[PDB]
Order: sequence, then structure tokens, then C-alpha cells
Amino acid sequence: PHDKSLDNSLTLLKEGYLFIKNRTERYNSDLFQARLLGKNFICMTGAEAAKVFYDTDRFQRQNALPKRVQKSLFGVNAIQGMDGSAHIHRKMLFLSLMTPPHQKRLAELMTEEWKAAVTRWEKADEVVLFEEAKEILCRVACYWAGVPLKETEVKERADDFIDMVDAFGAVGPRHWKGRRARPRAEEWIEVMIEDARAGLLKTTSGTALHEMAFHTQEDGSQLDSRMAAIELINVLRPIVAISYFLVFSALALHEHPKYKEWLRSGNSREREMFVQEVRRYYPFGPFLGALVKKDFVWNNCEFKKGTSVLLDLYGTNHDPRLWDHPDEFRPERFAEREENLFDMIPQGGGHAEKGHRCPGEGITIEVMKASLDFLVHQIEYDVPEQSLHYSLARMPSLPESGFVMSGIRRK
Ligand code: HEM
Repeated sequence: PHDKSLDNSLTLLKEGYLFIKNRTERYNSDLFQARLLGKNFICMTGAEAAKVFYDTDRFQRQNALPKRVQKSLFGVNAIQGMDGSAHIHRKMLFLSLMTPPHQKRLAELMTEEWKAAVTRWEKADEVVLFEEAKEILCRVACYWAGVPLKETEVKERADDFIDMVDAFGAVGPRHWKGRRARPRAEEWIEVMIEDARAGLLKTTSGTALHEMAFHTQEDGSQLDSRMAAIELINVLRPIVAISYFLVFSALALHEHPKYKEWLRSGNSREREMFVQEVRRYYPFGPFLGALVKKDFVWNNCEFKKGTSVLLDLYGTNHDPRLWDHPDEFRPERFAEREENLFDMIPQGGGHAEKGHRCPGEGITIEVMKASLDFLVHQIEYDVPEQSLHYSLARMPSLPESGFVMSGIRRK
């Protein structure tokens, strides 16, 4: 199939997470050609594609996504555009800081933070879950990475991280908010990187600030103070991004009352399942980009070298070939499902040790289960009349009212 139009890019902006889905349905196929971002593309959807997309003997990420995304979300020349053993080397670094012990540590700081906020929320009129999340995560993330953060600095930093996430799929004021935030974080963090290297800021072995400051590339030399910031930022920023998911976690519990007592009567497993369903059902990761390395043939289609390709993450997550009533929130669909690396890919697919799959899936899940465990057991509240609606054309997406809470009371 081939969309011959000459503005798919503007269209993509109007449809968002449904852009690829809208055409893999129309053209009745798992992939289609289009003209996106100045280049010739091939958008594909589905787990079988994911399997091919993550085949690095066929796909490279270098030169894949536009600079505007680097200049607002990832940073210029960060791990995201890396390929080969160079990428697997920088990648083992992120993993070392995202292991079960850490996850455990992070969910733990959040738990007390959550419990501590209650005394404050019980006195407020309202509370905007998205705003409470932004701060706490930011304050915790730093603490955990060993990055210093003054109380009167949390908001600004918490906000700068988010302006970066909220810019990747936008044009105009929204894009710029992040084209300006980025330069402020890098600056801020590149200083600590330099201070660490001077033994002027205390750093503790095994924490992101330490490991980034002292990492060693294959050639044996260390990262430019600037790149180490960007890389430490690609740890801090993502954790603050868990704000979205957390707002969705609450939102589901509201729109799906029945699942409340379900969780409350259950254990960690009921949570684990309610979380995994939030990561699958709700929009966040739009898709991914890559360049075809060698000319190959798959699904009767010819992929020419240098052709650009988008992997629909949202669509693979809602494809009936892999899920019953994919557009239904059903925590149970996860009871007994064997673990897989391509059926569900909300934070990427395949191996994290062999590819670009998010290495923060553990932390994201662990942090989310905690957040939920709190909303369900520690407090009781009211969801006052508001705008919970969330668009699928806007990327990223979020319940308009940031999810307002009221009459919060200890449980
Ligand atoms: C809050 C929700 C999160 C979402 C939806 C998310 C989503 C994703 C996606 C879709 C990718 C790309 C996969 C690919 O390119 O093939 C990725 C990469 C990555 N994520 Fe996340 N992420 C999240 C949380 C986290 C957390 C909290 C951390 C840090 C602890 C983190 C660290 C990273 C890193 C550094 C990479 C780049 C890996 C590479 O390029 O090889 N993330 N993530």
C-alpha cells in the first residue's frame, strides 16, 4: 500500500496515536508507505513487525528520528541514536542503575513520600494528582540519583523535565517550552558532573550521579561532562514522566469502580495486573523510529536501505490478534499470560540487553504499584466534577484536569 499524499506529516500531527492505526486499518495491512518528516517512510504495526523492527542486523537508530526530538526530549547525540557495541556499552550503564534493588529503593522512597503528603492533602481544598506526582517524583528521583535539589528548586526542575516530555510531538509554544527546558537541565546537571569529577560534590558509588560522572567508554576515556549530564537526564526526566501513568492509574480506578475492591481484597498480583493493564490500555509511547540497514524483504514487502520506518506502539498494544477487546480495560487479561517481549510494547520491545527497550520498565512498574497501593489503602477521597477526558491526537496525552482530588482523608 502507499499513501501518496503530500502532508502526511501535518496529518500525523492531527491524528496522533491513531495516525498509524487509522491507515493500517484502511489499507488493511500491517504496513504502509508514506511521506513523513521529509523522508520516505514505511509505518508498520503489530508484534511480528516489532520482531523485525528490533532486528539490528536490519535496523539502525542512528539518523532515525529528527533533531527536534533530540533538542527537546532525548538530548543531542544521546544513547537513543546509538548502534552497535557502542550502544550496548552505554546501555549496560543504564541497566546497572535500574535493577530490582534500585526499583525496590525507588518504590520505597515514593511510599513514604506518598504517606507524608496525606497530612498535607487532608488540609487542602483540592489536589492535582499530576502536580503532586511531578514534584514528589522529581524530589525522589534526585535524592536517589544523588543529585542535590533545594526545596525552592523542585518546582522549576520538576516542570523543566515535563516541558521536555510534552514537547516531542508538538509544534509551537509546546515545542519551545522544551527547547528551552533542555538547555537549563543540561547546564544545571553538567555542573554537578564537573563538581563530582573534582571531588567537590560528595557522590556515592552505585548511584546515577556517580556512575555517569565516572563512566568509561569503550576507548576507555570518559563522557564529556555535557554528555554525562544528558545521560543522567535520560534517567531523571523519565522518572518524573511516570507522572502521566500515575494519573492514568488513578483515572482507571475512577472509571472502573469495580476494580477497586478487587485490588483491595487482592495482593501484589492484583496490583501487578492492574498496573500492566494501565501501561497497555492508555496512550503514552506513540511509536518508534529506525533506518533500514540492508535491503531486505519481509511480509512480501521490500525494505530498501536507508528507508525510514515507524513502529506503532499504541496500535500493537491494542491489536486484537493479541488481545481480547483490546479497547477495554481488563486487569484480568494478565492473569496467567506467559511473559512476552513483543505482544505488549508500551516501553518498547525485545531485549534491553540487546536493544533499545526501555531499561526503566522495572522502576516504572514498581513505582506504579506503590503509587496505586497508596491510592487504594492509605487514603479515601472524592473525584469532584471535572474534565477527565484525554485526547489521542495530542502527544503525550493526559486527563485535562490533571485529575483533581478532594475531601481527601486518611484511611
Ligand atoms: C514513565 C514512563 C516511561 C515510558 C512510557 C518509557 C518509554 C520508553 C520507550 C518507548 C523507549 C524506547 C524503546 C525503543 O526505542 O526501542 C524507552 C527507552 C529508554 N527509557 Fe523509557 N520510559 C519510561 C520510564 C523510564 C524510567 C523511569 C527510566 C529511568 C529509570 C527510563 C529510561 C529509559 C532509557 C535511558 C531509554 C533509552 C534506552 C536505549 O535507547 O537503548 N525510562 N522508554
